[PDB]
Amino acid sequence: QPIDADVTVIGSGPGGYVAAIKAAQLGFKTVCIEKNETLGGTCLNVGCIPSKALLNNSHYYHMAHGKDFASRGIEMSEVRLNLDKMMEQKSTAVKALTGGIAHLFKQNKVVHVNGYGKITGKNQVTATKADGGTQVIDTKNILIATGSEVTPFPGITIDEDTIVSSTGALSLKKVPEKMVVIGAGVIGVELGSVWQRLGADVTAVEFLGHVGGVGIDMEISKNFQRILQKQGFKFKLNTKVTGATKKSDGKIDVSIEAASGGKAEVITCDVLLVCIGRRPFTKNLGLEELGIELDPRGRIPVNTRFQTKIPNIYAIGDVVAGPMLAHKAEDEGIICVEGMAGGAVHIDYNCVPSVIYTHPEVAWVGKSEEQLKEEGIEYKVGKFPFAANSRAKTNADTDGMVKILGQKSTDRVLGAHILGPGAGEMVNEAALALEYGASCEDIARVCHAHPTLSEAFREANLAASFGKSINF
Amino acid sequence: PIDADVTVIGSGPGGYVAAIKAAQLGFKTVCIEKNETLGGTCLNVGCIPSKALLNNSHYYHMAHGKDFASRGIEMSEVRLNLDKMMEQKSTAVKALTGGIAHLFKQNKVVHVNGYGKITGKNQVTATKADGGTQVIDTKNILIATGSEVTPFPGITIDEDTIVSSTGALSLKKVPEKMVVIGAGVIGVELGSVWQRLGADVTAVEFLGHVGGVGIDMEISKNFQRILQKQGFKFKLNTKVTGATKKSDGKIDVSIEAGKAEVITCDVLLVCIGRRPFTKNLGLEELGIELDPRGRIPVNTRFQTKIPNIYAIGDVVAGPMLAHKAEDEGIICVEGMAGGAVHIDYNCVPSVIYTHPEVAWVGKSEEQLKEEGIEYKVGKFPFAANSRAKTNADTDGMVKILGQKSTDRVLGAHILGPGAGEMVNEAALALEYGASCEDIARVCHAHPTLSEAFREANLAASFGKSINF
Amino acid sequence: TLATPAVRNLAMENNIKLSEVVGSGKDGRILKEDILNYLEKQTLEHHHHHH
Ligand SMILES: Cc1cc2nc3c(=O)[nH]c(=O)nc-3n(C[C@H](O)[C@H](O)[C@H](O)COP(=O)(O)OP(=O)(O)OC[C@H]3O[C@@H](n4cnc5c(N)ncnc54)[C@H](O)[C@@H]3O)c2cc1C
Ligand SMILES: Cc1cc2nc3c(=O)[nH]c(=O)nc-3n(C[C@H](O)[C@H](O)[C@H](O)COP(=O)(O)OP(=O)(O)OC[C@H]3O[C@@H](n4cnc5c(N)ncnc54)[C@H](O)[C@@H]3O)c2cc1C
Repeated sequence: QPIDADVTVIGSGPGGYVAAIKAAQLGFKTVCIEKNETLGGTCLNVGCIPSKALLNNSHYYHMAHGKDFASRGIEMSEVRLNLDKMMEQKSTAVKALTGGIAHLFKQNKVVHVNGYGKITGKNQVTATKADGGTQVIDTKNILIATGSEVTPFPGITIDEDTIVSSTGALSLKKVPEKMVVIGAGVIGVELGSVWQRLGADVTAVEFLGHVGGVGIDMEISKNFQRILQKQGFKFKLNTKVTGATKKSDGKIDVSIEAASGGKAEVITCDVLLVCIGRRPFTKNLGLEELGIELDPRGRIPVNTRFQTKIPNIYAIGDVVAGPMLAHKAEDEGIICVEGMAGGAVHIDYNCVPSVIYTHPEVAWVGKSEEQLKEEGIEYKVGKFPFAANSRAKTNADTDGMVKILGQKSTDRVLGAHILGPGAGEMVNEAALALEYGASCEDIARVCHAHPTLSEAFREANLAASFGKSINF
Repeated sequence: PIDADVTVIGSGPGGYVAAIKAAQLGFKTVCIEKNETLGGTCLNVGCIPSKALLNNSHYYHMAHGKDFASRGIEMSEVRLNLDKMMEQKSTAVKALTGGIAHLFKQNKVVHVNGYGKITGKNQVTATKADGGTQVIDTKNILIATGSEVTPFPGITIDEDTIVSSTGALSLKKVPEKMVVIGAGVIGVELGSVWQRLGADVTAVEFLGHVGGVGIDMEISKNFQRILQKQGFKFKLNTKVTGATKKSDGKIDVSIEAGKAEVITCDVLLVCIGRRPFTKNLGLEELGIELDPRGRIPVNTRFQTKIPNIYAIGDVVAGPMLAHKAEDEGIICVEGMAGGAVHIDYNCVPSVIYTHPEVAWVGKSEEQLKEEGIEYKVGKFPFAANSRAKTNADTDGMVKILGQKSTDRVLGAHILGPGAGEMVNEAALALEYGASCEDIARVCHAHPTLSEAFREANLAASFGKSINF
Repeated sequence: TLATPAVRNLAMENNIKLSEVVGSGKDGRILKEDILNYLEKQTLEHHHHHH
């Protein structure tokens, strides 16, 4: 039953499924191969979607259970959590979106092959189903989008029961009394905050000195961390984890110590979440036999068109270099496939935004103060606090600020950093400004609707440009 | 016995911002306010208290209804304490008005509390509430006297049962039945609020669509449909003959296309519109002619017939919005200082803060037809947006209108979640004369609502979205 | 010919014709840095070889 094809996409994560849909829309005969029961990859099944759902639901639970609603005159007798139901709402979103991808595949005439894909030749891919049922695909182009997997922590073994990765953390059957998070990056903070809201006593342990992962702005990170602690989220930074052992009561002894040395102690938890990162997944894909070697971090090396060492074999997304983010993978899948149609292929990772969907939210795009200092770029700074923003105040949601970084003399926006309400959505306005090479003054002169959170974005740019804003 | 370089009359979004900017640019600045608190219509009886109640009532609706239950947030009883809700509204308003005072201080703006009249081309006189006047000699005058509630011919507002905005914003109890006159932006917002709190709500509207002027009809239509499923009822293409206060306390309302009919309500809101407020200002006494509606005519620098006396905000032609007023104030004073002055109202966004929200900037479809422009249409539904879908909040769509020839973006229209914030990205794109294709190629964070906007532009440009 | 209000003001403020400045931004947009580059090449010019 062999199949001929112009483009064969291995993996249906954000990178694969978007590249597949697009390849079909451009006229390519397109096959997409996926090993798991559903399409959509890490983002839709065990990543972005379920975490964002739990972040939403747990936030509302916090508002209800707390003082927020009562200050608003919404008096509720006795607020209780129904964790199963909450998890149901999360699964529903995942089901609908994963199913939606099958639908889009069908609508665009993308051929969906269910099985483990292995590149069995420069112009051939073979999918092996569970039952050993094989399926061969002869193709002009191969697009590798095989994604990423949990990076294991040496010594500690994940069982998705009481020692969990992000995957187990998203499906706990009950709120842990006490929970430790190994790693205070974007994902650890989000999942940590979720359970903390639901009643968990939570501590994140991080080897570096700041929360939020690489590229986050020091001042933004520090203010963020501070606010999280006020909420009850606990952090031990510049701290190393040496191991963990399962006690006889079921609880878990985690042993730590300063990253520099000593101060050895022991913290105990009911659930241990290992969240130190993710790494490229290329297992049994057949790169070895092809002579395509990896870089020292497991990533498939590619040129500016996303071509590997072998000109008709392409790679995109988490499995290659750059920010391991879903919108990054999608963009790459699009421009790569455009390239196969003779298009131009250009992406700049400095224009890729990041978001943390906690509350407050954190979002940024472009360059941080630290990245500017170490490149020897001369810059000015404008800041506006959400405390003086009308829609934020009116909602009594006033934590945080917008910080704009401009080139000292060209007024060129270099980076925009948001901590506070609506940051995730707001950073997209900043992204657009970067694409056009906006100057701080430019954004300051654009009429913004009032009252909106976005005015804080406007004001911050006004302060960077003119030295002064209006409402602060 | 006091004088200045610039005297702004009125502390509205228009005047206060113009005041602060005037000061910052090196001008000895004075600002005059008849009312007890600063802020104008927006802060005291406008944007701020309505947004406050829209927030609190939206939350109430989620707690009281099916929403929180579906998320595994369970409650014994949900009771409204309307005094506390009103209190929260007030705290927001006190805080914001106080902030403006602190801002005048910080910028060395001189605040004068009194009803001001223009007595001489270079003199303004402010008569306090106790007679004791105060006079200002000034090189420049800026009129930002804003606007007032436009009365309904033969209906008598007593802010009791027949309330205007102000009244509707401070009701003491939830009305069992409420009738709104005018299904415009404000009218729908205040109706929704009380509709959420319990009220049986009905809006009656002369025109044949909810949303006021300039809203895209497809959007207006889906919006109305959606409000109706919430329980908000409409009588469109309907005239209000007049209102009759009855004896048992209720109020009969006379309505008709011409097919007469009468509806009874416990509270009646008169939200037919607003108009420039210019009473006892000294314009007739100075030779300044108005237009039929009552606005102060100005040129592209906002100056009246008298080249050192300017006007801005609601008291002028253009959309009666706070940010329109604020912008005008700024570019006006910049112009006093020898700077350039231009504002295209086609680039002023509009927002309705119901749920779902509605927001738009640029041209509706009708506008593009009525101007004979060749254009394309890209849409994208929030049902296929990951963020919307994950929050189970899927009503509405994004509509982009692009130019058939140049693929340039001409209008953006948003119905659904985050529309208010989202339109500001649309605004920024118009400023740069972005093509739909350019927007589609801007990396947007996933998962965000803003991706519907990205996709709608993709569809307008290429013919197809990815996710729909 | 593309240039924002702020860029147009800078040019006009320094008496620069927009036609004699090639942009470096998107689709040849003229950025502030272009006005500033021009203003700077205009001073160094008095020291370039000629006759
Ligand atoms: C908890 C969590 C939260 C996250 N939140 C966000 C967020 O909010 N925003 C954001 O931008 N990113 C988020 N991410 C990161 C995001 O999920 C990844 O960047 C994204 O999934 C990358 O997509 P991809 O297509 O490159 O690879 P993947 O999504 O990992 O897809 C790879 C797919 O390929 C399949 N596959 C691999 N090998 C084979 C093979 N040999 N044969 C057949 N199929 C194969 C896999 O089964 C998988 O389906 C989150 C991640 C996690 C874990
Ligand atoms: C219920 C409601 C909700 C609204 N919501 C929004 C919204 O969400 N978004 C939006 O953009 N707009 C909204 N608006 C409209 C907005 O309030 C106005 O467009 C805005 O107030 C215009 O400000 P302004 O400075 O031009 O005039 P105003 O805000 O009305 O201020 C004028 C001030 O000048 C003072 N004044 C007038 N004459 C004199 C005088 N002779 N001497 C001394 N002082 C004088 C008045 O007392 C007044 O305080 C809303 C309006 C209402 C009624």
